[PDB]
Amino acid sequence: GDLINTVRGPIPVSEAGFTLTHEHICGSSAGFLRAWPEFFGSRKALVEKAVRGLRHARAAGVQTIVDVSTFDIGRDVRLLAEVSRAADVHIVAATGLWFDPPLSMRMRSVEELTRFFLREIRHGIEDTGIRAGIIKVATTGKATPFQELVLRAAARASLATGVPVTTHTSGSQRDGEQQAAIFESEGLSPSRVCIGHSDDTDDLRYLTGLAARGYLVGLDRMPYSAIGLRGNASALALFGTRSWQTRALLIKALIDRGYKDRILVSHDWLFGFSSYVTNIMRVMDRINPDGMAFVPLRVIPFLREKGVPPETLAGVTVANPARFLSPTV
Amino acid sequence: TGDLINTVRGPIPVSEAGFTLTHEHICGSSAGFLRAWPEFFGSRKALVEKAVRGLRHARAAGVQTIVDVSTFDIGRDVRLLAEVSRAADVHIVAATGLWFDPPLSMRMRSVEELTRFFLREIRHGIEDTGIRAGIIKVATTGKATPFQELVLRAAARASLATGVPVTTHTSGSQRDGEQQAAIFESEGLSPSRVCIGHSDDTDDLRYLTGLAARGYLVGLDRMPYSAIGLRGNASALALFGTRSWQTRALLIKALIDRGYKDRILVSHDWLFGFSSYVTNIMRVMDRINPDGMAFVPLRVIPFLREKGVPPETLAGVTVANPARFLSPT
Ligand SMILES: [Zn+2]
Ligand SMILES: [Zn+2]
Ligand SMILES: [Zn+2]
Ligand SMILES: [Zn+2]
Repeated sequence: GDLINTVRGPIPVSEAGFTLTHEHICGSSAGFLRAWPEFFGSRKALVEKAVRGLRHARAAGVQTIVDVSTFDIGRDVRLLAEVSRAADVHIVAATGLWFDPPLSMRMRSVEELTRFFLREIRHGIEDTGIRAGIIKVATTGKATPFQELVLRAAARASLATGVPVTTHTSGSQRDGEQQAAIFESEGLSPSRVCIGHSDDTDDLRYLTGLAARGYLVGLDRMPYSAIGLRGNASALALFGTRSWQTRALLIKALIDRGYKDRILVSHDWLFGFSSYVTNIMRVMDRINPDGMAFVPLRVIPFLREKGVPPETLAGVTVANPARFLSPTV
Repeated sequence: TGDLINTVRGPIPVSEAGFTLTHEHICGSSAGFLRAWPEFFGSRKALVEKAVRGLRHARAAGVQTIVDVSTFDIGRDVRLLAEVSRAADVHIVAATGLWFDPPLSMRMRSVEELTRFFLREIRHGIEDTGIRAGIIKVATTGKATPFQELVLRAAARASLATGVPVTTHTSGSQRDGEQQAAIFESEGLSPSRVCIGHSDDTDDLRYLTGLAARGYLVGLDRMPYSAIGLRGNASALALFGTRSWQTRALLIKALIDRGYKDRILVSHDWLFGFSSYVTNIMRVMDRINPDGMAFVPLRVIPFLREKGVPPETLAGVTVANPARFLSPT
């Protein structure tokens, strides 16, 4: 069977199992973790929290997370490897570019961005030999000309290697149509693309449209429920309405319409967050102490109460991630 | 009574500094970019080999020390600096602070948080290396942004606590030194601890003598950037400006012939690797200035001595002025 690159080497597809497709170990910035580890307290304390948070998720049944932290999110793959061993949970690193690219990237052409994505997928990240197994992009509304270059190079890298592509959208936007049109003009099939953060909006026909076209619907922000008055305006902006049941009911909504094979459910959670207000992580731990165990401990039983069969959720959590992470040339 | 400054190899006394270039770069990149994609420079080894050959060419021309004012967001690899320092046998001073390409993990911080980060790389060390920075680089492009004010204030407070000096980036034509000097003084920073850089990008001798009279060091640090009618490319004419190196060097004669030889610092603002601009800009630069950072001791100094400046006045500017500038209070 096919193999999938992890931060501990390649693993057979059958061993991925229960997989979260959009997660972060640390949401920071390029080189920030090395230069200022005291921002989190200490690098030792961040490894402790991440390892402890993953063993809690592993106890609930999670076996693999897809860390979609890219170069400009501060992806330190050695940190991803250290917590993958002490917790015994497969982690799949990513390549691509978020929406905080340093100008050493913003000045690059699409051909140059293609060679850098290919390097991290085929050669390895930095100097570790660890390769990524997924590509991450991002757009802010009407995508910038450079963001359009990024979307082009990611699809060209995906066509050469078969590695999938997952996107960042302000799900409360219609970046999906804009991202899909650029992907379709590059000849990439929608079965290798995930329009992430689709659970922010309540537009059902926008989700059904993506799935009917073959795209993977990433409902990957489940624990971000309505904040109420339990946080500042910064929290309410990034965490706010609606409730997590409203997000989880979008899984039930697509399943009832025959698109059970087009769903990927995750948390978009992290254990370190530097690209936002300070101590936002303590707010997120008040709202969700389960962390990456939220979906197995809370989302799965909530759907099961509403009459969703467990074989259907066993395909959304295991079958589709295995199908989507397998390099398809 | 016992003064010494931190280099990338460790503390050395001020007496052993000598001929010092006060604003140079080994590599102009972005944070974490060198180790993530070193093939952009052909190879990391080739970047070292070219850098070591360049500094030996400068020490053969009399250069004994340079200051690498590359910050975290300029791609400063303190280990790369330590390697080329021992290999070329040239003292190099590292730098903390922030340039005008900070990531989200930096733009989202407050004045105290940035003050602690600056104090970290000055007292504790940079990254996990134990190498301490001996200067602070701040940057405003025209009028200062609200974030750049917080940086300029965090540099003044960190300077007062450690006695370490501060150098700036200015769009010399817009006279950023006026607003920069006002905030440095509102934080209680003695003007003799600050150097307004890129002051030779303007002919405003009323603006230059004003800063020298107030007690600031004047950074005439872009000497080799002589604009040639090279036809292009448009990116080349935008980086080299419009004026000749004789015009830049004559600004040294004007400030000496004004009474402020104690207030001048001369440098190249040169580098051996450029990723934060267009591709192959480094080849165009080495084509124009083949002497690299030996341009000033080989061309500028003989030009000024031909214009009548005594060698004793020149020795104080290139040796005594930087030594006085780096010795902490
Ligand atoms: Zn996202
Ligand atoms: Zn995310
Ligand atoms: Zn500059
Ligand atoms: Zn510079």
